[PDB]
Amino acid sequence: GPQPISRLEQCGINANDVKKLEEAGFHTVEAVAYAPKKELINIKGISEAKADKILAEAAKLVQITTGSKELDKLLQGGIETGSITEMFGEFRTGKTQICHTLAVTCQLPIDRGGGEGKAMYIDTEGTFRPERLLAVAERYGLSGSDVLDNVAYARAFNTDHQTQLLYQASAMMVESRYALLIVDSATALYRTDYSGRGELSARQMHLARFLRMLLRLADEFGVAVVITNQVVGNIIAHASTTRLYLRKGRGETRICKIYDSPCLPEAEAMFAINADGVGDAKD
Amino acid sequence: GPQPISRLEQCGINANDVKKLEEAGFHTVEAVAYAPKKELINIKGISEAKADKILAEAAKLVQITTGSKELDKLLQGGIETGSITEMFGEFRTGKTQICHTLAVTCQLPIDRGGGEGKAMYIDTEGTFRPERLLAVAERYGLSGSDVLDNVAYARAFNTDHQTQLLYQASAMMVESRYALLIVDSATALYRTDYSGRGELSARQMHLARFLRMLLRLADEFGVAVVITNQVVGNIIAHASTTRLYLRKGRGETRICKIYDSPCLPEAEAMFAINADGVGDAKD
Amino acid sequence: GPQPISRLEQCGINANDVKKLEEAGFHTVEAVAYAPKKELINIKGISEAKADKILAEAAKLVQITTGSKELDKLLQGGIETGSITEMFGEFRTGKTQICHTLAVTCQLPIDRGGGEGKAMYIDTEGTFRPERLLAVAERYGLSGSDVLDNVAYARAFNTDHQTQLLYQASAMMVESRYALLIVDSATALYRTDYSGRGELSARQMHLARFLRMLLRLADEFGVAVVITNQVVGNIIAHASTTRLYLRKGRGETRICKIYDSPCLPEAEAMFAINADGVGDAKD
Repeated sequence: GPQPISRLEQCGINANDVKKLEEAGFHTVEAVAYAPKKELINIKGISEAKADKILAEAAKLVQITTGSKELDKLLQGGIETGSITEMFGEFRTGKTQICHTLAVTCQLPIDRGGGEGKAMYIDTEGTFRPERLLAVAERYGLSGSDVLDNVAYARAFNTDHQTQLLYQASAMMVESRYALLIVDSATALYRTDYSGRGELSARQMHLARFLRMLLRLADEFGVAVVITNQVVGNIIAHASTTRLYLRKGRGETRICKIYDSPCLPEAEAMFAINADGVGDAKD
Repeated sequence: GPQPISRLEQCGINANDVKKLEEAGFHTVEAVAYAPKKELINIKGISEAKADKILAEAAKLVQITTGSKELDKLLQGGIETGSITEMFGEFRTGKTQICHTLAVTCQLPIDRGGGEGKAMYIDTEGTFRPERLLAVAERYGLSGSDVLDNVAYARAFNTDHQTQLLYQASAMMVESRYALLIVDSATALYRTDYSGRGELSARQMHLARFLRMLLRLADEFGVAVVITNQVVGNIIAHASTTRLYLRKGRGETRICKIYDSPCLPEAEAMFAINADGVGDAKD
Repeated sequence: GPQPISRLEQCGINANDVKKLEEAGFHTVEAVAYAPKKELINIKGISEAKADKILAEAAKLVQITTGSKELDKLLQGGIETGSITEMFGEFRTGKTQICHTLAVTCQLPIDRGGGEGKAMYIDTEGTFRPERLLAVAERYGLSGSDVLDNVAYARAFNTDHQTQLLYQASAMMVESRYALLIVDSATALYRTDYSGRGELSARQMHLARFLRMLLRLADEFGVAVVITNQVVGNIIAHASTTRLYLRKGRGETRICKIYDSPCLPEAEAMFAINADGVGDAKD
C-alpha cells in the first residue's frame, strides 16, 4: 500500500521541506523514493544535499458502468477502477457529458454497474452542471440531492492550482470512499497557461508529475481516474491504460473507438447523448 | 464575494506595483492569486521578485429576456446573468441590433424577464445608437430618457483602452446595480490594432486577460456579459458558456442556432429585426 | 472636444518629436493617448523611449442634403455630420458627381438641407471641375463665385501627400466653419503607390491612420467626411457608419443601395446625374 510522506519527516527531513514536497505533489515515501535527484532539486528552495538526504532516508522506510450498454461491452463491462482511462476526442463530442454521467454512475451499486463510491470533479473549463448530475441520478433512480452531496467540485484556474487540488483530494479521499475522480479539460490549462515554446518542457514536466500523481492516487485509493483531452501527446500513452477516440456522428449520436489498451481490444461502439444519460445509440 | 486588490498593498507590496496591477486589470486578491508567475512578470516594470512577493502575500488572504419569445425559449428563458454568452455570426446578421435591444430589456422587471438593473455599452465600432435604445424602451413601455440615463456609454479606441475601461467599469458597477455589460465588436480591436502575424500571440494574451477580467466581473457583480465576435477563437470556448451562431435569412429575418452549451441543447429559432425590437419572426 | 497636441510639448516631449507626430497626423493629446505603443514607434525618427514618454505624459492630460430627394429619403434626410459615409461603387457610377453636388449643397442654409459651411475637396484623380460646382450653385441659386470661394481644393500626389494635406486641413478648418470634407479616389493612391505585395501592410497601416485622422477631424469640427472608393478594405467597415453601393443604370441614371447601416434599412433608391445636379430620377 501507500506510505504517506509524513513518515519521511521522522527520518529527519525538516517539516518545511516535506511541505514543499507535498506542494509539489509527493505524498508518500514510495513517491519520493523512486525518483532521481532532479525531481526534488527542481523544487524551489531545495539543494542537491537536501535531495540526497531525502532519497537516502526514503530508501530506509521503503467496474463503473458507462450506462451505455454498447459502451460497457466496448470496455468489457466498464472502467477498471485503479487505473487511468483517457478519452480523447474533438470538442462537442460529449466528453463532458460522459463525465457527468459517470459522476453519478460511480455511486450506483456494484451489482448495478457502479463503484458504490462518491465522485470528484475537478473542472478547468466551466462546463460543470449540477443539473446534469441530477438528470443522471433520476435516470438511474438515484437521489439527485445525495448525488450532489457526494460530489465535491472545484474549478482549477491554472496548472499550479490543478496540481494543488490533488493535495486536498488525497487527504479528503481517505475519510470517505470515492470511486471516481474527474479532471475536465485536463490539458486545457497546459495550453492556456503555458503558451510559449521555451516553456514547453515546464508544462510537460508538470503534466508528467500530474499523471504520476493520478496513477499514485489510483493505486492508493482504488478510485477511477478520468482525464479529458482536447484534440484540435505521446507522454500520456504509457500513463493512460485505455485510450478512447471520440468522433461526432451528425445529430446527437457519437462514435467511440478504442485506440490502445493492453487488455481491451481496439474496437468501436456507437452511442448517443440523451438528457438522462450517456446511453446506447437508438437509430 | 470579491476581495479587492487594495488589501494586497497592506501586505507590503508597494503601491506603485498595485497601481500597475490594477492597470493590468487585476482588482482582487483572488485575481492575482490564481494566476502563475508569468502573468505578473509580463507586465511592464515588474520583475520576478515583485511577482513572487505578490503571489506569496496574495496566497495569505486568498434570466435576461431577449424580447424574442422564440429566442427566450431557445435559451430556456434568457441569458444567465453572471456568465459570458458569445454570439458569433456573419456581418449584418443583427448582433448590434440584439445588443441595442438587450441594453433596454435588461432594465425590465425580473417578472417581465429583465434583471432590474442598468446597462453598460462599451462600443468599439461606432454603431451605438441611442435612438434604437429609445425605440426598444417605447416597445416595452420604458422611459427612453431613463433608459439612456441608466446606460453609460464609451467608445473604445484600441485594445489597451478596451481593457482600461474595465477598471472604471469595476469601480462604477459597485455603486449602482447593473445587470448587463455589452462589448460590441469585442474582437475587432484585436484585429485592427494587432494586424501583424508576429504580434498574434500578443493580441491572444491581451484577449485572454480581457476575457478573464470579464469572467471576474461577471462573478463579482452577477451581471450578464455579452461580447460580439465577427466571423469572416478557440480560446473563448472554455470561457464562453453559450455559443450562438447567427445567420441571415433574406429580408430582415434572421436564423439563430445554438452551437455549444453544456446545459442548453443545440437548437434553432427564427426571429426578426423590427424597428422597435429584436423580436420573434412574424411571417 | 479636442485637446490639441501642442500641450503635449509642455509635458516635456521634445518639440521635434511633436512635429514628427503632427507630420504623422496626430494633432491632439486624445490622438496620441488612445493608441498603443506601435503607432508611435513605427513613426520615422521615434524610439521606444520617446514613445513611452509620449504615452505616459499624454495619459496625464487625458443632415446635409444630397440634393436627390429620393436619396435624402433613403438617408432619412441626408448625411449625418460628424461621421464618415462611404460610397463604394463601380467607376462612372457618379461618386465624383455626388461629391461635386455636395460640395455646393453643404453651403446651403440648414433649413434647405445644408450645413452653412465651406467645403473641402481633396482630389487624387484629376476629376475636379469648378464648373460643376457652378452648375450646382446655380441650380439651388447659390453664388457660383462664392461657392468656389468657399471650396478649398488640393490634389494629392501620393498617399503620404494625401495624409500630409490633412495636417494643413486640421489647422485651416479651425479658423473657418466647414461642413464637408471630400476625398475623391481615396483608395486609388494606395493602389498606384503601393503596388507590390510585400508592401500591402504598409498601405493598410497608412490607410488606417488616415481613417483615424478622418474620424478625429469629424469629431473635432462636426463635419461630414466623404471618401470615394473604386471597386474594379475591411478596415473601413467598422469606421464608416453608412456604406452605399452605387451601380449604373443605363443612360445617366444610377441605382443606389444601402449595404450596411445600424440605423438605415438595407434599401435602394433611383437617382440621376443631370447637368445642374445630382438629382432625382425623372422618367
